[PDB]
Amino acid sequence: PRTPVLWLHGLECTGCSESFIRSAHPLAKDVVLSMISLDYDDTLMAAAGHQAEAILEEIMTKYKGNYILAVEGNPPLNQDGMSCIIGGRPFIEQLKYVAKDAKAIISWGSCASWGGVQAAKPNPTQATPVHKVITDKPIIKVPGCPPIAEVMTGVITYMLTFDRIPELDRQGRPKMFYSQRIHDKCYRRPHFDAGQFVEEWDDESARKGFCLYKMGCKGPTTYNACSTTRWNEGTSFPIQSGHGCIGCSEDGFWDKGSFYDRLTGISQF
Amino acid sequence: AYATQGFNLDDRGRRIVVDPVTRIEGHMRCEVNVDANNVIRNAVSTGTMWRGLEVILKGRDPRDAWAFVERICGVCTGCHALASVRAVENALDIRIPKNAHLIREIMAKTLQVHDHAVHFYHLHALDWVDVMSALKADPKRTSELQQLVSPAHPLSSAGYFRDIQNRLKRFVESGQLGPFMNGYWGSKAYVLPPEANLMAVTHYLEALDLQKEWVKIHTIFGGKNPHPNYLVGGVPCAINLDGASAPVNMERLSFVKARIDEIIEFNKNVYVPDVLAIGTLYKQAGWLYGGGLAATNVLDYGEYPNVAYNKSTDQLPGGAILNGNWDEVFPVDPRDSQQVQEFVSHSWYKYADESVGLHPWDGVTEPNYVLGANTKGTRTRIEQIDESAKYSWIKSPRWRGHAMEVGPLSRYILAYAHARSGNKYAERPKEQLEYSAQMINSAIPKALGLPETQYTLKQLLPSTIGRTLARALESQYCGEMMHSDWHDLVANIRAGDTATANVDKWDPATWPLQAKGVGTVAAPRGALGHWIRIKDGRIENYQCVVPTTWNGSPRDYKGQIGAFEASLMNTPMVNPEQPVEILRTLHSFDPCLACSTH
Ligand code: NFU
Ligand code: SF4
Ligand code: SF4
Ligand code: F3S
Ligand SMILES: [Mg+2]
Repeated sequence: PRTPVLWLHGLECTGCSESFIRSAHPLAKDVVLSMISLDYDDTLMAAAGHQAEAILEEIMTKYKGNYILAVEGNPPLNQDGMSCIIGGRPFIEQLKYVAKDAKAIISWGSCASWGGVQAAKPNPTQATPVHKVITDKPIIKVPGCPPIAEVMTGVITYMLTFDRIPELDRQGRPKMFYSQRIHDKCYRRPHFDAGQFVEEWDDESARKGFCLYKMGCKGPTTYNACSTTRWNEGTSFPIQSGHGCIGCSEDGFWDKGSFYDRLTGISQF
Repeated sequence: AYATQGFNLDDRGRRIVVDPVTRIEGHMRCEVNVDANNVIRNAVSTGTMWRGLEVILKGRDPRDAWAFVERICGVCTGCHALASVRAVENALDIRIPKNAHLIREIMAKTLQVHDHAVHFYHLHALDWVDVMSALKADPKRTSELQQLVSPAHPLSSAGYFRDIQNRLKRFVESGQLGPFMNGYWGSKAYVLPPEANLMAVTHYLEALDLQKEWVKIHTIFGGKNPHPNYLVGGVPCAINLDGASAPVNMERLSFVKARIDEIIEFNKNVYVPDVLAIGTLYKQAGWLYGGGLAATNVLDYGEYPNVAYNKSTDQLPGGAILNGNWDEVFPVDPRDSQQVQEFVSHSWYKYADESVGLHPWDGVTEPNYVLGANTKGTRTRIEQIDESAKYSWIKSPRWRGHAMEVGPLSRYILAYAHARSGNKYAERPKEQLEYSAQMINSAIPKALGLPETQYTLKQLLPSTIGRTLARALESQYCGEMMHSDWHDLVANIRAGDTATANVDKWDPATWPLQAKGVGTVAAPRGALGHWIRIKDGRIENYQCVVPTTWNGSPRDYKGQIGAFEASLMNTPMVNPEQPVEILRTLHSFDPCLACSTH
């Protein structure tokens, strides 16, 4: 009897859903068929309209306090919540209704975790992260824009195997994935350590894989698994492909100035 | 009740609501009215989300814009980044080096294939395929069907199909049907035989496993997928063959090539044949509904020039067709204030004058959530949306005042027209369409022992089947094109050109204190544009008009309906409270609602 997952979508770009299905270990096919029961997820579910609505009532009843609520995106508080409408009603109402009987709540990505691109200034919809709306339930934050596929399924696999939320840091993120900064194990560190930096795009330094600090890399202040686990079954990561980290797993990264402005106080790193 | 574009709109019949519309990206509500015979006589497309990226962008650095607007959508991920860097480059008069152009083309074409294939199998297929019928299919005949539908596809044996069938059986017999829960299985709207059903559900699973490999091309050039990195002035993935420490080397390019070769195989052996087969069978059942505006008015900006910065060499050549006249393609200029314009007469925004449409350089995005007096329900609990007033978060783009359909179908109709006019750059799409028509009309019916038909492309393409067909054909063509781009890239690098970025105008001190730019992209769902105004190094205005904005649009000032609403008209429903036909047709546009509203 597989654990039900109700996957809700607020204001979002659907990139977290897409990242999830890229997972190789385990395959998304194997999680959906053999590990979880993915009963509500507007991206892939057969039913629509009233028939889709009816699913939520059914699984909350039968599996009360034994389903996981996964949330992608977030609720807006402006426009009376109607900048995200589901079933003719504000998304925040659906969020609160499904959350109340969930065993655990997963905030997928930077949107759900922290506010995301829509909460960047001046935040016209007053998009608000899940944990600032649901205050009485256990929430695990899985940030990143989107998070790595294997981090997403890795959280799921852990919760399914042990029936527990993994150990979280102060900000509510799982330590098994977010304990290191990109800068800790970045393969370009030796260059940083010797003061070997790219100064302009495609200069000689860039062609030698020199550190991207002076091009704005936010790896020194960004917690994620990108430098070790890496992306799309370990194929690359932003820095390996030549662009600095933009800090996409961190709270409010859209409003920490230009992505190409270097961090100040290089001595601290 | 009123008439518009040859459609007799009438809201006197039974109102039916579909909210949420599922198996799309983002959030949509659809309402229709049907007559005494369950024929849709009115259709209302409501975009039910908004985030305000255009507002968020104000005052920011143009060089950072791509990353913001990339997060408009993680499905068509990177097409917005492409539009943005093109718009800034256009504003600042920046020419990117040849390698950067080719890498962007390869990234664009990889997105096309991934997006198209995943859409058909994982979002669209369940409108055509009964999964429960697949359970009671004979494994043997399915192998036989597989050999006729695609002889070259080596996963054909009966055990393999039995094995797949059994996992499905055990799955459903658990009582936890997951994504198949409360499905419309057994509707008479499904016409496929068990064997075709099992064949498709099998490819659904194959595509689900394979799709994750294809995007590794994005990962190599752009670091991650979803949301690979882009760059104003070129690409960040600097090149060095030998002279392991650089983003791009020969080994990385060989990897890219191997993925491209796999794509070409999937497209020609799995995706295109399935759609041809499924299309044939639904054509045989007489389900040629859903043409909507495709029968009259189609548009694309035109894309994929085989020589950079020369639009006459576009391999998917664009323009606009009006009134079903495929002998005259009007040129489309995104800079012309009198061509692309957006209205908000029936959208939840406000202008200083809502009787006019604004060209996006003059675009305005001030939210205005207000419901009409004929609304049933309340502001926070809608039962029946009032389409006579403002009813969507989607703006209403038009071209010289005309309502247009955009997307792969529009591009393939435009390519057909261009090719008949003498345009040689569109030969491949033309040959794809004629080959497809001949398969759908004659070859596949003969192989399955069905009667032959004689539909012309004119009759066949303006249909939900045609719209689905065009998407699969476009995936194939894109795979073939990036195969060529890959060789051109490797050739250029070997000749000695390793350049990947033009940084002459990277620093804002070199910029004009005021400038405007536009970037266009043939995104998976149709015609995408970003229009930017730059002032004192900051974004003064940034406006996006996105393909689903075109297709999903509500009515304009004149009351003209958009592509979604038109495509639902004149469609019979087997059962009014099962939205099978609504979903089949809406999904044939591949609705991206986060895109539409951004
Ligand atoms: N294709 C696509 Fe997006 Ni998710 C749309 N519509 C676009 O630019
Ligand atoms: S976190 Fe990023 S990828 Fe996930 S929904 Fe939000 S904008 Fe998209
Ligand atoms: S600054 Fe960025 S590129 Fe340089 S070592 Fe740290 S994480 Fe790596
Ligand atoms: S931009 Fe995001 S994907 Fe990893 S390298 Fe930085 S945290
Ligand atoms: Mg817009």
